[PDB]
Amino acid sequence: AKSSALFFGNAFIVSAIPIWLYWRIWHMDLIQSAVLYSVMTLVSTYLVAFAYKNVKFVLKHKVAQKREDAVSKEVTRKRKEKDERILWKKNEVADYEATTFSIFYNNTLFLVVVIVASFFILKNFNPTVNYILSISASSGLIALLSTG
Amino acid sequence: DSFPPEDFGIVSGMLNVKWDRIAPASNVSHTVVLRPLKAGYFNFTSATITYLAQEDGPVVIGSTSAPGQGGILAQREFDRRFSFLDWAAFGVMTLPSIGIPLLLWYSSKRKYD
Amino acid sequence: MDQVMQFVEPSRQFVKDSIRLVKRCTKPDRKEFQKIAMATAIGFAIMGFIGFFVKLIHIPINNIIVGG
Amino acid sequence: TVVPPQRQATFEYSFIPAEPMGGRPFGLVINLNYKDLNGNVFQDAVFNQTVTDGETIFMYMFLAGLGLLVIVGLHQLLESRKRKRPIQ
Amino acid sequence: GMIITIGQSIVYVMTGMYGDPSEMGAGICLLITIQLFVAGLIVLLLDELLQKGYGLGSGISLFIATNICETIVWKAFSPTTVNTGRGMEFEGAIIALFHLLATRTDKVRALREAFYRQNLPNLMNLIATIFVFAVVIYFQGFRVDLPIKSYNTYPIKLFYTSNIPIILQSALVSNLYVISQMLSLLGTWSDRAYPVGGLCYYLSPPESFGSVLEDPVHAVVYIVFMLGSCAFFSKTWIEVSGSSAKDVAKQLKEQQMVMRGHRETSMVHELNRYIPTAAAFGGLCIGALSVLADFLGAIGSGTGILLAVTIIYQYFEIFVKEQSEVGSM
Repeated sequence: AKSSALFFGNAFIVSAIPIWLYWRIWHMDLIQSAVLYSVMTLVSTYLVAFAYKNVKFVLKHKVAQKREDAVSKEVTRKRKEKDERILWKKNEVADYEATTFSIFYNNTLFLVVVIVASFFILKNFNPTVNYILSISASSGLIALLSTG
Repeated sequence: DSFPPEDFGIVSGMLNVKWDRIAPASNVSHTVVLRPLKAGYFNFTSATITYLAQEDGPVVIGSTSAPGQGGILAQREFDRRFSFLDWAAFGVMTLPSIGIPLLLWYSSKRKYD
Repeated sequence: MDQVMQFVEPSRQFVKDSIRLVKRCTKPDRKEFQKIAMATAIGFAIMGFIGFFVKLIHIPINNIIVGG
Repeated sequence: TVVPPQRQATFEYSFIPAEPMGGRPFGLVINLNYKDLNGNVFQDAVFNQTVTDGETIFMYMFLAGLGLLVIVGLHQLLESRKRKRPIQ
Repeated sequence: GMIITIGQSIVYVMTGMYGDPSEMGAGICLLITIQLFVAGLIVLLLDELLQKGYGLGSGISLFIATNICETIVWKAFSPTTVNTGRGMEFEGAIIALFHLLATRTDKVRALREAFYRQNLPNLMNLIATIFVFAVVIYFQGFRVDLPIKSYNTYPIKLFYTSNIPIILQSALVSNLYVISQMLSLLGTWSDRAYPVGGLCYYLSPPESFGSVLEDPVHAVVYIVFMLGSCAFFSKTWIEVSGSSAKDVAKQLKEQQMVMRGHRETSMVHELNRYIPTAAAFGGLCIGALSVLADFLGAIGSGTGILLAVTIIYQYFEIFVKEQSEVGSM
């Protein structure tokens, strides 16, 4: 559970990237818009990190279900005296890649949502409305999708 | 005289030009390059033309067509509507978000697959 | 989640079971289709041909009132 | 536009003849409506004379010959069968 | 019906649909009375003779279908004269070719003629129409069957679901449109009047290919109600047909006929699987075809073909039975 610090160290990143094009093509005022940016990033980091945990927690078992036979093979190739290696390593063996895919997929999911909203729906809308609706919808919808 | 120097800088050309003679069935084209210094609505009024229809004749005064009222877009608004290379630079800026997990996931898979 | 799926389940079942049923039920007919094929055009044309000629009495009879 | 006495004005006008007007003669009438300061309306017929997608080609005329490719294939697989009524 | 027709006739006579209400003469009211009363009642008694099997069933069906035969195909070849404002042109789109050939070297432009003519329009519409006419027979001929017991089977009717609805589905939209126009954000209209603003304009059917090119997004709104009525609002036609499970069951009990395999009684649950599912491709896709044709521009056909060619099918199977009596004999 204490590993959540990494999730907090990851969920915020993507939330702020679009500021470049917004300042370049939407020409947003970074001073006035900082009020919107801070809230958007904070909410995104909160729910997205929670989603990271949920996805990995919900699916980590499958990793062992698939490859535990191979991991056991290499563990032995290297019953009480034998099982300890299972607790020390095997559980993390499944966990380690489970996290990597969970975060990877979540980040991959986020990008298209903002692209579609900003440059295919909110094309015809105020840059203020463009950023507001695009980012707010992305955060809320993606978090709900993660609960799917 | 429709373009006051306080609102338009002359980059090239002249608002005032004289030609000694224009032959019959001939034409002359003049081009002026200005630079608007302020955004807003501007009325492109007609220019005045004076000429002699005959030697020692009376000066005939004519007017050009008037393009009418045009909008001068603010540079920020023009860029907002029509701003290319921004995406060229932006594309790379998005990569770092997934650098670590992207490499680690497959590295672990290969070590176990 | 599944309560949200409840909205999906009628759509999925009705479409998928309908298509299964349709294909299991109404197997092709192509050769007899060829037997009807020519008659389709023949009957369409000849029954249209009825009106296609019957109209020709009436245009000029309209002249009795109109074509003055 | 007010035109003072002994002065001239020049006006640019532009129009687009409709696409279906290709190949036809039309009477072009260009009228200039002007009035004096007294409100008398005058009209001058400055001109009153009689003046004389590749998707269209692609989407059938070209492609019919590719439907014919299906036909050439199937006409092989049908009519090559006609080699089974020779006689001893 | 007889009295409802008379009421309508009186209402438009009072309107004076053609003619001021007295100055042409009151005797034309008597004229219109006799005209419509006689016409309609005789027509009905025709349909009755046919249903009485001196013919075959409905006449009025066949009649309107024959009207469709004319109003479509007549335009292919009718040599009657038209003028653009150019000179001598013809109604029958096709045969113009032979005179163009005597007129112009410009064969490419003579062919483009097949794609141009905007009124009594160009052949390309006819070609689309022909293709639709040909295709639909594939769909309509399909049918499915169940064994029946006192080597014999009941044919499960299929596109019978298609027969009824589209009349209503088109009518309701058209009429609510008309209503909103007459009563007047909801809707505003340009000159055939057409919508150009309000919800009804976002709702309007994008029949023009220009409508395709100007905006694709609009078309979804039209699809949403037009198709969705076929998807869901149709479902109630179980009562209109009178063919829910406990209706068809009653009918078959009157027939006193039962399937192999399982009980008459549980046959309700047996047939239930087939009963709602018949509404799918049996009905809605005929609407999808209709709109396909109409927006391709098949002349008047997205109403007509649907019924007319189905009636051709019925007449074909009758023709098969009788003339096959000839062919067997």
